[PDB]
This record gives sequence, C-alpha cells and structure tokens, in this order.
Amino acid sequence: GVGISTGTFNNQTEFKFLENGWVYITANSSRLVHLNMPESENYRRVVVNNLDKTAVNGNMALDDTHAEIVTPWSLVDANAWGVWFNPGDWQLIVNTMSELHLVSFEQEIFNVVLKTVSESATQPPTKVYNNDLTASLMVALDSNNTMPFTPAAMRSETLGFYPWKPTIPTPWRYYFQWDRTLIPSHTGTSGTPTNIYHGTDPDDVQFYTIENSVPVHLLRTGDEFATGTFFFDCKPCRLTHTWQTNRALGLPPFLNSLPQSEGGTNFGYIGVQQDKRRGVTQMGNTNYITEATIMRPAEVGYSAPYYSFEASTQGPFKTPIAAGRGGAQTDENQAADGDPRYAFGRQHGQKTTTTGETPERFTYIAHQDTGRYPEGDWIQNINFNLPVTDDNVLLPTDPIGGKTGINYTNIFNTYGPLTALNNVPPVYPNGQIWDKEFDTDLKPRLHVNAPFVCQNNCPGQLFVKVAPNLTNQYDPDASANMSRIVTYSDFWWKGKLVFKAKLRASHTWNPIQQMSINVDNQFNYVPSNIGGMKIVYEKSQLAPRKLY
Amino acid sequence: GVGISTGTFNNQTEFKFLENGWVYITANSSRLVHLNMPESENYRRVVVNNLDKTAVNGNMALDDTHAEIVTPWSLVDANAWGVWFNPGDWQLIVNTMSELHLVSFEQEIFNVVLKTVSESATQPPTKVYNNDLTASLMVALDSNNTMPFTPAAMRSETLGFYPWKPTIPTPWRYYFQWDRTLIPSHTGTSGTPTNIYHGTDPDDVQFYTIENSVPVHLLRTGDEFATGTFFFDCKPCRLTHTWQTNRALGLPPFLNSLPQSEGGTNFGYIGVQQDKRRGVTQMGNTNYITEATIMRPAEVGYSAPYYSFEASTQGPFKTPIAAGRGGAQTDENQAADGDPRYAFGRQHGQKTTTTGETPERFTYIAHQDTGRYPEGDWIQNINFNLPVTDDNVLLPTDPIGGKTGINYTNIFNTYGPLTALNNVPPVYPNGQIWDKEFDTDLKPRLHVNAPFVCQNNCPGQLFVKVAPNLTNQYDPDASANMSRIVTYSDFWWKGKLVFKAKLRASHTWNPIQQMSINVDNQFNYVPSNIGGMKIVYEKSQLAPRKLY
Amino acid sequence: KAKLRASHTWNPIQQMSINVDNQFNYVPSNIGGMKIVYEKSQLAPRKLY
Repeated sequence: GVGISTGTFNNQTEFKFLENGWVYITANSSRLVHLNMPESENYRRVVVNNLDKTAVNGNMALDDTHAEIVTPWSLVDANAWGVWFNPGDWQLIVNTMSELHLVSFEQEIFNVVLKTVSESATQPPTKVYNNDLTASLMVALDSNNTMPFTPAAMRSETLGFYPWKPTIPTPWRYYFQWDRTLIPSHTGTSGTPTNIYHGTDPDDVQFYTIENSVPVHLLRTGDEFATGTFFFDCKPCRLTHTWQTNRALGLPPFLNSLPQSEGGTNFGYIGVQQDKRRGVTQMGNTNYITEATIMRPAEVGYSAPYYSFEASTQGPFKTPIAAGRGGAQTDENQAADGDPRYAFGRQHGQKTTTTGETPERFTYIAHQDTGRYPEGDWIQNINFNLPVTDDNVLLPTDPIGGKTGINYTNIFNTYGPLTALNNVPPVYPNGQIWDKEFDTDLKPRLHVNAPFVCQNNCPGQLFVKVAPNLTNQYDPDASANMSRIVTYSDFWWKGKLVFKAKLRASHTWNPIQQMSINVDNQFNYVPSNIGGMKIVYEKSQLAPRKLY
Repeated sequence: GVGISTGTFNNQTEFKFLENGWVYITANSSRLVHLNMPESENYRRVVVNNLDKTAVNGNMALDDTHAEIVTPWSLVDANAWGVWFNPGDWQLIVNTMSELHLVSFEQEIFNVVLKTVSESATQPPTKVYNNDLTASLMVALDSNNTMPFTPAAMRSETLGFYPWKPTIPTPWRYYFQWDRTLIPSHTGTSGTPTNIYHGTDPDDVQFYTIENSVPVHLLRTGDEFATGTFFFDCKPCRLTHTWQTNRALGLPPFLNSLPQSEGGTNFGYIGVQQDKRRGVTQMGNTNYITEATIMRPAEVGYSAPYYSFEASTQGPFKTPIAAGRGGAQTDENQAADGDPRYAFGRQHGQKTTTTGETPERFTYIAHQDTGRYPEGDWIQNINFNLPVTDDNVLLPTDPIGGKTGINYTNIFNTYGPLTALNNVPPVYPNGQIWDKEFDTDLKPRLHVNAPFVCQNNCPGQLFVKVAPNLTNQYDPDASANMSRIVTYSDFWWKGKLVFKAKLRASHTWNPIQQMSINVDNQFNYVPSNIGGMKIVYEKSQLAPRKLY
Repeated sequence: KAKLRASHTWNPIQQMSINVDNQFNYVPSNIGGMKIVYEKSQLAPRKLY
C-alpha cells in the first residue's frame, strides 16, 4: 500500500562452502533506480549517417552509419561483473577458486515511487515535487526473448557498480536493417569513393514493440514485481591461464651436458648434432630435429588477419579474433588486436569526482599465452635449404601488394583442425557476464564479450517505462506531441546472481600469482576525502594451469 | 486501493493450434483512455437542419436533417478490426486461414485515475493537476441491450488502433424520431421544392436514459470493472473470394479444334454451328446455344438501381447494395456503388504526424466477382431475331424518361429466387467486426457494414462518465448550469476478442495471391523518424474458392 | 514435419505470391506446355541475436 514497503535492500555476497571443495557464491545487488518519463511516447525509426567523417579518404573505419528503432522504453541491465562484486569479493574469488559456474539469476522491483514536477514560473523560478499516489510504472519482462538482445555492458550502460549510488536505466533501442556501401580508400585516393546509404531491404524489416509482444505490469506505489529464478545452462569458466605454447609441449630434449656452475652464462647443451638427432617431425624432406621443427600434438592458438575490415550488407566491420597479441604482457604498448579496450564513465569505475566527458579507459592484457607475435613469423620454401636465402623466405618485413606497412602476417590465417584455444577471461568490473547464443545453424565456438554463453536461453530483458500522465487537454487526433504531466519514478531494484565455484589446489612447490593490495594500488579501493570512489579493473586468470 | 494496481496491460495476439486444422485466435487489446467530464450533465434533444445546403436545387443528397438525443455519457467502442490486430497478425490470418468464426468478447476497466484542474489566474496564467482520491468514474454496461445500438466504426469513432497511443471514448448520442419531407430537384428546377422538418410523431417517441435502464458502477481509483465473457452466435466468415460468374459455371463447350501453336493469336474453336449445337437453354423460341444463352443453374450476383435515393418518414437515404461494381478491380476509378469508402483520422490509420482536418480515405475493392458491369447489359425483344435491330433492343446508352445521363440500368433490379451472393468481406483496419440484427419480423440476408451479424444478442455497449464533482455552491433549484470542479479521468481498458479460424489447404497446382511486404509498401508498416505511424487498409479474401 | 510460423512483429513479412507478372508460370500453355520456375524458401526473417 501507500505507506508499506514492498521489499528489502540487500547487497551482501555470501560464500556457502560445500563438500568436495565447491562453494555456492550468491551475489546480492540492490540499487535505487531513477527514471524520467520518455522524451516521446512514440517509436521512431532513425538513420544515422556520418558522411562527413567517412567522406575523408582513409576514414572508413570511423563509419557510424546505421538504422535503429528508438523506443520509449528503458532497459534495466545488470549483466556486468561490477554490478555484483566489490573488489574484495573479486579478490577472494580469483585468488581462491579455479573455475566458476553460472547458476541462476533473479531480480525484482519494489518501493516504487512516482512524482510530478510543478514549476511555479514565479519571477525567481521555483519548482516543487509532489507524490502521484495513483500514477503507475510500466514493467515488462521479455521472458520469451522476443525482443532483440541488447546487452548494455558493450556500451557501458548497465546499472552502476556502487550500492550507495543511485543509478539509471538506459533508453532502449535496437538495430533496424539497412543497406550501406562504403568503398575503402586512403589519403591520396583520387575522387570520392562510393559512400552510399541504400535504405532498407523489405524482406528484412522487423519492427518490434514491447506492447505487442510482452505482458506489461502497471506498478503503483504499493506494488512490486519479481521475475522468478532463471537457471543457466552455460559451460564452466576457468579461473586459470595456460602458458604453454607449442614450444613447451611434451618431452624436452635430453641434455647430454649440464651446467657445472650457477649464473646466467651457464647453459645446458643438447650435445647431439641437429641433423643427427632422434624424434619425429612433420617435415618429411629434412633431417633437422629442433625445438622449432619437432612435431607437437597440435597448435596452441592461431594467427588471424589483424585490423582486417570485412564488408557485408550493413557496411564494414572489424574482424574479431579470439586471443590478444603476444608480448603485450611484457610491453603494454603492444596490446593492439585481441586485447579488449574498455571505456566507461563515473557509474562504472571512473573516479566519481572527476569532471569532463572524457571516459576512463584500460586495455585488458590477459595472462593466457595463446596469442601470436607476428614479427617472429616467417614462411620459407618447401626445399628448406638452410640458411634460407632471401628469395626462399617471406619475412614479416616483406611488403605485400607493394605496401611497405603491410606484410603477409596482416592477411595470414592459420586456423585449422589442429587449433586449440581458451575462452575469454572475465573482465572485472566492466566485462559482460553472460551472452545470448546466435540463432544460426552453425554457432561460434566462443564469444569475445562474455565468458558464459547462453545455449538455449538466458534471462529475459527487463523493460521499464513511466506510464503516460495526461493533462486534461489530451487530443489523440492531434498531430502534435502528447501533452503530459512531467512525471518521473524512483524504484528499488534487487538482483540475486548465484554462482558455483571450485576451490583451487596447490599443485607445485612454488607459490602462484595472487591479487593483492599494496602501497601503489592502496588508494584505488577506498573513498577519497570528498567521497570520490573508483573501481579499477582486475585480472581473473592469475593462477597457471598445465595445458599438456 | 489508492496505491495498488487493479489490472494488467496486455496487447498480445496468441494463435493456439488445434487438431483438424483449427486455430484459436485470442486478440488482447489494451488502451489508456482519456475522459473529460461532459460538457453538460443534462440530456438534450437537438435538431439539425442544414436547410441552406438542401435549399440549393439538386443538393438533396446532402441532407443532414435529423433529431438526436445528446447524452452526458461516453461510449467505449472496440468494434473494429484495427483495435485487435496489427498488420502482421492480419497478414498471418488472411494468408493462412480460409474461414473465421467469432467466438467471444470480454472487456474490463482498471487503474482508474481521476484528477482535478486548478487554474491560478496568475498574470502569467498557470494550472496544476491534483489527484481526486475520492472522485468516482461512472460505468454502465447495457448487457440487456436496452439502449439503441450505435456502433462507432461507422463514424470512425472507436478506440484507437495503437497500443502505445492513448485514446478517447466518443460522446454518446442516439437518433430521436422526426418527420422530414424533401422533394428532389435539379439545377434549373424552378421555385423552391418543399423542404420541411415536420417535427416528431408522438407514437414514435423514445427518450432513453442510462440511469433509468442500466446499473451504474461508481469506480474510485482503487476499483475495477469487468464485463464477463460474452459468447457470439454468428455465422462463419469466409476468407476466400469466388471468381465464377454465370459464364464460368459448369461444363464448358467441347472444342473440336484445338490450337497447334502457342501465342495470343492461337485460339481454340468450338467447331459446331451455333444453332446446330446441343445443350439446354431457357430461351424456348430460339435454337442458338452460346455461352451467353446456355442455361446456368442460377444467377451469381444481381443488378440493383445504383445511386437510387428512396424516401421515407425521415427523408431520403441511399439504397444499399450487397456487392461492388464489376471492373473496379482492373480500374480503381470505376469503384462507385457498393465499394465501401472509409474516411478516418489519425487514431485509425491516417499518418499521425499529418496536420489539418482532411481525413485519410480509401475505397475498398473486394476481390470477389459477384458484381455487375452495367455498360455491358442489354434488354432485347422476346422475338430474339439477330442481329437485333435498334427498336428491338434497349441499350445502356438509351435515355430513360428523356434524360441522357440516365439509362434503364439505373433503375434495373434482377434480384430474384435464383440470386446467389456472398457476405461482405472484413475491412482491415477500419471495418466493423460485428453488428446487431434488426428487430423486424423479416430480417435482411446480410449486413453491408460487418461480416458477423448478431442473431439473438451481442455484447452490451459500455458507457462511461465522470461523476459530478460539485463545488460548495451547488443549488439544484437554480436554472443555470451546475457549477462543477473541472475533473477528468484516465483509465485503462483491456479487451479480449477470441476467434476460431480454419487453416487453408492448397487445392491447385498454381500458387494463390498472398499479402506481402514489398519495396513499395515497406514504409507503411514502420514508424517514421519522428515517430509517425499509419495503418493502411488490407484485403481479406485473397485466396480464390470454387463457387460451383 | 513442419512448424507453423508465428507473427513476431508489427509489420507483415515477405510472402510468395502469384501476380500479374509470374501468373503464367503456374498454368499450362494452349498447347499443353508446362514449366516450373524456381522459388525461394527462407522468405520470413528471424532475429539472429
């Protein structure tokens, strides 16, 4: 009713330990959510076409052209790690657990409050806020997944990461099919390469509305809404990283001479002439057995074209790759392709007391070693006569198509039946948690945005909207926009996300890497003297595991 | 109560498939409804008499004279296809179903909100809107059908067709008996033809009031009202059209010579002299057997006087006809009589962002071929001596009564015991769905406004009205109008309309006509960049069926 | 064994239809000539993601 609360605030994280070294992790998250009435009550079909940017030759990667349906609804999205875990919980999980299973997800809305704004227009302007006891909040749960899946973490538009900071939902919109052609060019390209927005293909038209597809609940101040528990069916997520490349698989060569003194100058030696060695190689016309040429069971990782842009009906898009560059761990400047870069605002980790629209950014450098170092690649002739002469070798410094800045590694692909790789690591706090699986006949082996992929279904998207609060002068047959009482809503959101994790064991004599507070990062985890908070990113696959 | 919702919004359409190829179609429709208090609380008896228009000789078809009772009540009418189906649902129904049965209808009112308007009269005028927690909405359901039946679709005044667009009811009024004489004239008629409103016949007086005939429910903000389910008893509606005229019934003549090469010049020939043929004709004094003269089982369609205006006690009215003109399908300009013309506003399909009072209009051209082409008719003498001479034939170009613009087809009637015809097709979105049957001893074989006709009864009309909100200065013995607090109501309406449809079968080698989105009509089914919507009309009897 | 399609969107979808242009692809000629022109099979869209 008017004066009775309809729910409870809970933002605790409970670790319930089982037998056999498993733990149930139930993350409770609660937020005060602020929602204004939509700018307009109508669905819009809006085309964006930044021709000015792409009209500059060589700027085709800056294409923003697209068509989207703008809806009056707002999306409540909790699909991001920072929503559910503070840094202490994350430290516990990543330091003490070896794998993580996504179990269930629940959410509810309670203590709904709706208010109207009255502006007096007095010479000193002033306004007052009145409770609208009979106004309603419209809530729709797309449990059948009829609406397009639009996870907000990819735009950094989920619920905020601070329990004591009120947050907002994000205005909902989804892609509307369009055709677009963009011929690539470079600086010094003569003329205007074709840069055209062709319109919409009628056979691909899909205009979705919430009202026609989803039951809509009207919540007054005394009402509440609960989704019920959803249970996931995803694969487990490892909290360890592999380090073994092809060079560290299997039995090392026997060393016939071992160092007799310590130091960095005292190496061992195999002690057998390279073409007089025993073992197996896939090179049937050579006698050289070396660490480079010896047969390995399969290939860890794969090379892919990097900063390749493929074009389809909707225009160019970057070719995604499964794993980040090799050597980025030793030199952060070499992260580049496959190392996800996250940009986010003050709701999601940026120091809350900073000013300006510039976001906080970081590039995630995963601990796993499944990537490539293209400067170390080469192709050489089948004859394999060593030392290889210039004409019999293709080096990463050899131009392709006459371009000094492009080599064969830029267009190289070694993905095959022997390729082995890992799933993407969780990115705390900004990374997405779960993602819907594509509805294609043949599905990708993984996603690059979330560790957990929903095979059959995962929870319906939650949509909210302030119900129209008409004045006395409404006229439906009038073309002009509806005249509404300025109305906004504050409601409380509570979610429960349950995981199942396995406690790690100590397999080696040595200790392993562990997340730790220290003198340098100390003040990333406590408020400033004026209450400024931040959440810096954390790694998740600290402990190694043996690949083979 | 004040802070508790009393219902749920639902605008989904569910198709539940049965055994034997039948489907239950349940259309859920929900609307926010805006209602101001009535202009006056009194019933009025108002006479309209546009003498200025009809005083012009030859304008008698423009007569608007009538008497009506103007009531303080408002009618909530959902009897129109656009209220229940969006274009996608309609496409599914008309492309995949062969017949449609009207099953049941339910409706309810919930989340009632009543507000008052306070105008400050400050030098910059301003107003504020307060909830009247104790005000009431008066709701009356004429389940016994005591009130006159006034379906709003004929005035294009039903609930709107957009779930996300708030709508309004229509002020209720009904006809009050009057006597009126209007002698027809033409331009150049001398003098003033008698054009008189005679008043009211006392034995025909019927003054209905809601309060004396219907229980009235007072709904406060915490109250709701449900009608209960009404079950129809109407005939099924076909979703196929017949094409066979009299000329395509039964066995065609045997062709004794068939074409030996393809092309439009290579016809077949019957190969028997016309007066030497075998078969049956109704022309007992001729030996000519032709496709025109051969006996057919009955007559498909009938000729009727067109733009005939008959006069009765209340003045002239146009003679209705069952089916539209023949040849209108090939040439839209020849639609004319029997092809219903719909005019409607921005609630009911007109582009919502257009401006001006000019309505959107279309003429429905039915696919059925039961009409007539009067320019092809003729009458000739019983002697039937061919080729018929001028004096022995009456042609559509022969003047009647000396008028060059009037021929015998204008006054012709071929309705008889051999006449066969079809029911009117559904008109999406603006067409009426169901209609009440006349209370005459002898009933019409069909209605021209709705495919489904209620034999015994169909649902009671739903009436709403803001209850009087008196100031402190009310004086019943004062002749001046009641002084009321400016009060209006917003309530939510939800209806459930259930159909039963049969899945169509493929009877022929060839495919049939099907409703489809294409490059030309593509943008009729999606919002504009500023949220403008429209609903264009659709046909409903696309697939053919064999008549005989 | 086939599943009946549902209408997921406000708009109608593409549908195979006889029209004035393709009409005579589906009936015999005056000398009995027949043809069978190809047809598409994935007319209705579905959301990938």
